[PDB]
Amino acid sequence: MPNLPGLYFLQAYPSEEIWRLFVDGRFWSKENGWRGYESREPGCLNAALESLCSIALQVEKSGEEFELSVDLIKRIHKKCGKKVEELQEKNPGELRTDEPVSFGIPAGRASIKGIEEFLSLVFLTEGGAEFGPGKAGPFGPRFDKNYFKNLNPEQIPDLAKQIYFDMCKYGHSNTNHFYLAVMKNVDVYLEKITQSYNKEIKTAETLDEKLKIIVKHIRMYEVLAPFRDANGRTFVNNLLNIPLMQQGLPPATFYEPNVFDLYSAEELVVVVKEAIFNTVEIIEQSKRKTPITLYGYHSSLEEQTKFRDMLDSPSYEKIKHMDFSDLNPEKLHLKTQKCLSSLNEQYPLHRGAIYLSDPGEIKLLLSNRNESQINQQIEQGAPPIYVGKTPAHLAVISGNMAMLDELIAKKADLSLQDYDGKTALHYAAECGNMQIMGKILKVVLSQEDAIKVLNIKDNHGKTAFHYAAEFGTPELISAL
Amino acid sequence: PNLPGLYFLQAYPSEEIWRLFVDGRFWSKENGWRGYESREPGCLNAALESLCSIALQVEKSGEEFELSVDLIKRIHKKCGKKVEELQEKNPGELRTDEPVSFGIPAGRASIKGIEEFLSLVFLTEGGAEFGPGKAGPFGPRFDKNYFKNLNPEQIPDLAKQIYFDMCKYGHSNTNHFYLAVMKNVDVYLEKITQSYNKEIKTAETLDEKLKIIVKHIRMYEVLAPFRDANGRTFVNNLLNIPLMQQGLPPATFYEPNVFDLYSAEELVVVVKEAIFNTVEIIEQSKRKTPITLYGYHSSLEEQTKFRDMLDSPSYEKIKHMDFSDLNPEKLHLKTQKCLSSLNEQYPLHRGAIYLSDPGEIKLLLSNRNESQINQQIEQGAPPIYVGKTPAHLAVISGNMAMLDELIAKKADLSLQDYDGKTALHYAAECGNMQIMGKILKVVLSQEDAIKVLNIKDNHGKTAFHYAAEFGTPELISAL
Ligand SMILES: C[N+](C)(C)CCOP(=O)([O-])OP(=O)(O)OC[C@H]1O[C@@H](n2ccc(N)nc2=O)[C@H](O)[C@@H]1O
Ligand SMILES: C[N+](C)(C)CCOP(=O)([O-])OP(=O)(O)OC[C@H]1O[C@@H](n2ccc(N)nc2=O)[C@H](O)[C@@H]1O
Repeated sequence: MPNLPGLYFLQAYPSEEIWRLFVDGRFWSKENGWRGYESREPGCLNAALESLCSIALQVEKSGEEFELSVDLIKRIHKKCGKKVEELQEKNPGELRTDEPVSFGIPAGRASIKGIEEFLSLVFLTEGGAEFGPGKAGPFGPRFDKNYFKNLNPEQIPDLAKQIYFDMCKYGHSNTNHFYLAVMKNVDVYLEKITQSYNKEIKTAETLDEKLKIIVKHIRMYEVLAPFRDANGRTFVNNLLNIPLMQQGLPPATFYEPNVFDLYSAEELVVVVKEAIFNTVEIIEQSKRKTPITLYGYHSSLEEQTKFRDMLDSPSYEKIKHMDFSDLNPEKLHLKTQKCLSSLNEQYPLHRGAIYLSDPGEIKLLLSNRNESQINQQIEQGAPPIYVGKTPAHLAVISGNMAMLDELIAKKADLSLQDYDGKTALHYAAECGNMQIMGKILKVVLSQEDAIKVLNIKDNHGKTAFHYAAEFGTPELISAL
Repeated sequence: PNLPGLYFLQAYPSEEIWRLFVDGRFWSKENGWRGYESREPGCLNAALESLCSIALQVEKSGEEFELSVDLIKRIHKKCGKKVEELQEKNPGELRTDEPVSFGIPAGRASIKGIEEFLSLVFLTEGGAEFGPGKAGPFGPRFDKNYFKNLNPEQIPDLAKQIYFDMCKYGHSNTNHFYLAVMKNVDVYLEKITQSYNKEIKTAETLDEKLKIIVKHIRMYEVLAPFRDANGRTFVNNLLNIPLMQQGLPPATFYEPNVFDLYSAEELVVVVKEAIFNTVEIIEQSKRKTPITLYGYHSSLEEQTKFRDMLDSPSYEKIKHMDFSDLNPEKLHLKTQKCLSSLNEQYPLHRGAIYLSDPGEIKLLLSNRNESQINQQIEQGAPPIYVGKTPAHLAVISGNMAMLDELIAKKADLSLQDYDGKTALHYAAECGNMQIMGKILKVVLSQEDAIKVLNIKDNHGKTAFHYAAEFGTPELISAL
């Protein structure tokens, strides 16, 4: 009986696409896939892949059934810091004590049920964690209000609606709300979360119950930030993928993994399922030898060879040359297909705009859909990509020609601004897509308020053409 | 050495060798050489083999290089090898009574070009046809044939009229047709060969030799001796040999299809401008600088596809050839002096094509007036310049630094070239988001924004029709 039956998918994951497990999908189009990610912290991608593979290999080899331990978490973090200069500074492998860890949270990484769960965390009140509106200051956040100071728990539901509304008022992608983590008993809290996980997992019978326990605890580990940095990589890109692979599910390819603080466990199950679905889509697209185009990104032969030359992960090679003969791929595939089915009947057009490429399937999806349905903007709680976006915004960010063509035919309002004040045009300019932009402009110029639509300003007071004029520009002090 | 210029053929980077045959005008829109190869599979490999095999032949023979019909016939056989499109019309064999006709647009013509053309006695004598008309079931349907009862005294004014008429139809549109000679092509081919060999020994200077070279390559093109492959044979192959005999590099053309209706003097400039392209490709490659000429940036995929496609044993022989008893500095100094003529003609336009340094650009545009910055080059200049502003050219070339400077000097971005295209139309066609966004910001900061965006070219297309058409395949495909 295998320990991590899901390792099948880690091997099935194409070598030249392996970086997708660590690099947020949100970066792909704008940062040459993984290039922007590796450049901020050279070495990280090799370190993160080695961490995931070496530890997966540790648990698959042991006779004991997999149980969470702080030593394991500590090893994961040490492994994520190897060769990384940016992470050597804050000592990897060792825990935080009284060192402060603070960060800002925008509306786009939050939900009302998320904020309710967050304020309801007794270890946040007990540990003296801070949360509320303010500004970034000289020595950390300058809080106007701290919601954990004299928090009446009865008030939590209405306060969560107010905190969310306040966060939106500032801007979906703007940071007004700050979080200062616990500076006492982090070692006790890390052990208590570990204890809770190990105890609760044996309680869950269904796969969907196990997923809620898994995310519920990964969230508590993220919210408690036990290390100075590499908290995300350690818990969501590493730790999380092991119990997923223990259930025989693939690892998670995230668009925006930075939602484990202010999203609810139920909403995180969906976020994780969507991310498991991206691994399935990459693997299937690679099997059928179809160029992978997820999240509007088309890799170049130059990007692929550079990554292949940069790849150095001995434990990943061990997994790639590993035997899976006494493992049924069909049953494994059928289990994840059934697990993922929940994602099917939810925002059909939006998911269509992200995943659907066949014009016949697209034409059928958009048949008998009304004006409110085709112009629908998903509300708070759905995975971050959907929030405030129309099928048209999503079709533009995905490079979905066939969906955009169909939406134009169904007469979708291309002037609708998302929660960042951006139109389909703003995104076309940012992505650098000439065809999508030309297609929208033809529509815009065939209407009366053309000049008004072209001059629509987003949250940053920028026009689609400010973004177009800024497209491709380097991040270097260079003459040419 | 027989061909000192072979030095540059070797100095030409292997993965860029296709640039000698593929018109620069195609590069941006057709993935460099990809569109060219796909029209006649095998053709670039043949063209290269023809040029190298015959250059290697003349260098190896102790006799001084002299043009012969056998050589020309050999070039043509070589250009058709493994090429199915060229096998149909028998390579190496000369035309007799088989018709050869094509249309000529204003953009490939000049007044001095048309004057020289009508003045060609072998065109009148051989019964060649030229004038306005339409394409018909069995060839062009002529409304007028200028070679029928041509009074030579009328030629200068007729050339102005033919040109004006050609413009009236549209710069890139074909209204004027040419039906070549169908009698004594073999005599004319020999007479042109005889004339060349005799005239070349008469020219003392390099500039005199260049006029004799083009004058004859033009007559060979105008007489179309073969049914097919006349361009490759004469301008991409034949022409490069006497250039390499003078110690000059071979010619990298933007538009080589100007050897019918351009004058010999105007063709010297076209050829010099093409020789200068080879010099820029080589120098950029030497400095490990990515080559960006004519708005095209090759992808690693395009380079490796061409590297896997390349097969020319004579080219390899040239690449592994010795040039120790050849002074590269003297060779380089001779071409620099030869190309110096090109320096003070349309400074801003050339700047827009070649210049990339912002300091050089800023200096070039200093003390330049409104008429100078918005200047559209008239008929006679190499085809790329005709009717274009420095701004059109900056956009076609992907020259960000020049476009940035032109916007600062307040260049009119609404000016239409002779095809009815604005700087915006070209930005949409090239697919450049940054250039387009930059122009749109300027357009939207003016009153007639909506008018400028709705400017229709000759094809009745808007800049945005081209943007919407950008990247679209040439295949019956759903996805
Ligand atoms: C941002 N948080 C605080 C909400 C969660 C992450 O906690 P952290 O900052 O302690 O850790 P981390 O470095 O693992 O963060 C992971 C996230 O940082 C970003 N990241 C990480 C590494 C890197 N080379 N470049 C990046 O941009 C990505 O958005 C990634 O998803
Ligand atoms: C077109 N003319 C008649 C004005 C010039 C001579 O043309 P031709 O048909 O005798 O011969 P040719 O095939 O050698 O012409 C060369 C020109 O044809 C075009 N060409 C040729 C081969 C190819 N695979 N693709 C092309 O686009 C290019 O414009 C090239 O520069």
